[PDB]
Amino acid sequence: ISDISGSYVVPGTALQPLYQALDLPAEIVARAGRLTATVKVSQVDGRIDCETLLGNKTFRTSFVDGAVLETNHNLSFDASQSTMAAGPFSLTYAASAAGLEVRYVAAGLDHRAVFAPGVSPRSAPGEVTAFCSALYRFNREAQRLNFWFHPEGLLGPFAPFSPGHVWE
Ligand SMILES: O=N[O-]
Ligand SMILES: [Zn+2]
Repeated sequence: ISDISGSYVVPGTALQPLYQALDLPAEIVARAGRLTATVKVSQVDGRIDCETLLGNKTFRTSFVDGAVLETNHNLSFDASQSTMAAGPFSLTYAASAAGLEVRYVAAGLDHRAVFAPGVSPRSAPGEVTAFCSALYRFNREAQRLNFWFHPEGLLGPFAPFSPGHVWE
C-alpha cells in the first residue's frame, strides 16, 4: 500500500482526457490510445524509478523532487503526500489490490485512472515507432511558437511528466 513498487499495465485508452488537455493533435491522441505499456515502478526513499516497456523500446526515468523537465521547468515531488506537480498539471497516486490509481488535475481536467498490476500485451513495434516519430515532429513543430513530451511520458502512470534527457 505505502510502497507502490510493482509492474503495472498502462493502456493509452485510460489517459485520453489527459492527452486532450495537453493540446495534442488528433493523430497523437489516437495513436497513444491504441498503445499499451508495462511500467515497472520502484519506489525508494524519496525517489521513483520507472522502466517502461513499449513495443520494442525500453525507457527509463527517475522521479525526484526538483528534477528538470524539458520544454518546447522543474518537477515538484512530495512522496509523503504522494503528489507530483509541474506547470499547470498535478497528480496524486495510491496503490491497492486493484492496482495503481492516479488522479490528474489541471485547469479543465479532473481525470482518474487505475492501472492493473501485471504485464501488458506487446504493442506492435511499427505502431510504437510511428508514434515516437509523430511525437517528435509535434515537439519540433511546436517550437516555432508546453512540455517536450516523451513517449514514456504519455504512456505512463505519472503522465505527462518525463524527466531526464531525450536519451537514455
Ligand atoms: O490514428 N493514427 O494515425
Ligand atoms: Zn524519455
